Amino acid sequence: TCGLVRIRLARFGRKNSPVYNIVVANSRKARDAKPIEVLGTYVPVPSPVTKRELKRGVVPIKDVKLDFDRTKYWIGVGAQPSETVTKLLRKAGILNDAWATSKNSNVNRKVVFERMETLE
Amino acid sequence: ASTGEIAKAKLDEFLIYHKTDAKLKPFIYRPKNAQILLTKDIRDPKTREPLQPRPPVKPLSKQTLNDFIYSVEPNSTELLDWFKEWTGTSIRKRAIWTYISPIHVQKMLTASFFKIGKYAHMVGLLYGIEHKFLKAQNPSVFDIEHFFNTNIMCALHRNRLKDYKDAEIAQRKLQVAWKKVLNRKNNTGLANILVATLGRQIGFTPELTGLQPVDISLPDIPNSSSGAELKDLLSKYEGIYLIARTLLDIDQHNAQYLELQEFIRQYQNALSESSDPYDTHLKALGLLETP
Amino acid sequence: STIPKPSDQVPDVDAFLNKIGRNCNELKDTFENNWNNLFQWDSKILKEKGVNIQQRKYILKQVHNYRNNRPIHEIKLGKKSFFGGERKRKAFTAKWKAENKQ
Amino acid sequence: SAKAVKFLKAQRRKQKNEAKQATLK
RNA sequence: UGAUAAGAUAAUAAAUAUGUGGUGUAAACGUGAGUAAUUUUAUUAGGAAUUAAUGAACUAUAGAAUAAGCUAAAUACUUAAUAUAUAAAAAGGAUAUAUAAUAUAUUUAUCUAUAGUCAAGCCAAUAAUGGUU
RNA sequence: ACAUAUUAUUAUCUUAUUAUUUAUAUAAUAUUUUUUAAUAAAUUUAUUAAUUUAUAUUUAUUUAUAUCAGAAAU
Ligand SMILES: [K+]
Ligand SMILES: [K+]
Ligand SMILES: [K+]
Ligand SMILES: [Mg+2]
Ligand SMILES: [Mg+2]
Ligand SMILES: [Mg+2]
Ligand SMILES: [Mg+2]
Ligand SMILES: [Mg+2]
Ligand SMILES: [Mg+2]
Ligand SMILES: [Mg+2]
Ligand SMILES: [Mg+2]
Ligand SMILES: [Mg+2]
Ligand SMILES: [Mg+2]
Ligand SMILES: [Mg+2]
Repeated sequence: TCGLVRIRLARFGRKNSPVYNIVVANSRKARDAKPIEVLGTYVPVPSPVTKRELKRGVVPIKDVKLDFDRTKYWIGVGAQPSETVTKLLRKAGILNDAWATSKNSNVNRKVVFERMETLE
Repeated sequence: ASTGEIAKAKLDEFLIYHKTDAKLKPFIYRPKNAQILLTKDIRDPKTREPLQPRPPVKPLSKQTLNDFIYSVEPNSTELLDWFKEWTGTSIRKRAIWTYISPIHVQKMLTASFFKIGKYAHMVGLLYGIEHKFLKAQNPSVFDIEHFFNTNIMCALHRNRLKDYKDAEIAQRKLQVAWKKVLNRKNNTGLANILVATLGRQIGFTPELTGLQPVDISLPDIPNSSSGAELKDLLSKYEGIYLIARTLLDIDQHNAQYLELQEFIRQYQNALSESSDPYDTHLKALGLLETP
Repeated sequence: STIPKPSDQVPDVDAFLNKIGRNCNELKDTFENNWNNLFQWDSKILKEKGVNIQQRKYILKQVHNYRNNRPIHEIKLGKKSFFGGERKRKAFTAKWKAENKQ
Repeated sequence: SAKAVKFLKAQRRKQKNEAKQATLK
């Protein structure tokens, strides 16, 4: 990632139980220093599904909280997301396939579920 | 001591001057700065003693390289080593890349074949380095009166001395030679005669594009007998004397042309008192063949 | 994933272990020139077979490259300058210019 | 000295003001 | 190519970071010596001088990228040319294709301008330990 | 009393370095400038080394001021 303003994960939580803040930060500041803004949170550990749920067809869910509007503003002013944040934003539908790379380009992989925007 | 040794020192001083760094040139060659040089104590490359003042260098005479060329031993790499060092200079040093004249290449090719006996490796250094001459804004050196004619002349002697008779190798080599000419200005017209003689000798019909027919225009040295003016004039026209004598001796068809014999009469009688250039060369080719 | 097919440059596992380099030719006996073993064994199996941390990760990276038609040529690990690392270069150079050129 | 000439210039200025205070008072 | 093999040229595949270059180390990390405040901290819906032809490095848009010298050579450095009172610049490389070194195309860099983003300088008001032996 | 250590100060002494400011050079380099040899090419021109000329940029020495520090005094 390049630039002075980057969107990246700052690590919180405890040893062996990482949680992350999605933050807009100056490139030169420490990973866990108070950033410019905290856009959201990322919990990397998927929620465990029960034996019955698994056969029932439930897929484990990773939970991300994100300010969609504020994130778009920072992309608009040229903030540069990290690779992991890029994957999150492409899955959220904020970023598109123009931000994909040659190593992760899923040009030929079947879609089992299409991105669905709902209200809850 | 010898003319060759003295010439080489002059030629090596000229190169060292022009290869010296521009910032350091005023302090190593202007004698008024000898004490400024000492104080600075610049260390000679190769971790040698600090550099010492040198005598100022003045423009070198083109005759200096002609003396060195004809001093090289009968079987030596000295001419081939000097040329490789001289033409390895940067193309930004104009003095080095403009000293070489069409006469020098003719005298480097005629000496190599008849005296030094390393013609093949002298025609490869010239063919290999022709591109650098073009980048160094000195293409004239590769002309038809000094480069092409001399080459075809040495071919008309090697093809005989060695008996080469292939009609494919000859044509391919002749085509390359013409392709290596950058200043195509046929004046004497001897080139067409030389090319035709090669074809008869090796049984092929020459055909080169741009070698338009030119009538003979041999320069006639006057009957007036001067000193250094006629010694230079003869040496000036020495190359075309080696080409006229060669043309007649190799093939008797060239005897038809009477212009060739007039020049022989004029050039030979001009200083018949001295030795013969053509004969002197022929002897050495035999003295080199025997080895 | 799936088993790629042997090529002409990389006919067998031994050729694969020689092209990647990094002293990976010393594992030719672990794989036994079995093409499928190279493309089925994951890190857990390689760790049980005595492959050290650095080599097994390197092999798995080159196995993924081969599976995706990407070059597997050896890329060398970085090395410090001849005159030493930046933090010790001034001292080293000073002691190397007083013992070589004086 | 330059520092001894600056000191005296300032000393005279301070003494003129101390006198000025007495003339004003 | 070189009439005998020393070299040159091009293509291909490797090597070199003990040669010249570029970028990176004003950060982060550690510590609490100094520092009682013309300087440091904290606070305010504070302020002007009414803060640079500063972009540091990304975003959007537009344009440009010229000639010599110096070094072995260059995206090194130097001097010039032309570009918002006007001032002030630059750089090529890789890969293809067509030509006879040049041109396009792709890709990655260089410079300038405008705005944004990030980020700077300065000032005020209020508060910040003990001793007047 | 005092012998010590530490720090600060200066109308004092010495002072690295640097900044600024003086004067000087038959100082160096580039260009200009006046001539002069040597050399080279061509049949005047170029180059190099000198001299004259101003200009810019440096260098050496030098004048003055400030300055790390040390000395002395307090
Ligand atoms: K610590
Ligand atoms: K402290
Ligand atoms: K380009
Ligand atoms: Mg990058
Ligand atoms: Mg290097
Ligand atoms: Mg710091
Ligand atoms: Mg250019
Ligand atoms: Mg250039
Ligand atoms: Mg540059
Ligand atoms: Mg400039
Ligand atoms: Mg301008
Ligand atoms: Mg008391
Ligand atoms: Mg002083
Ligand atoms: Mg002091």
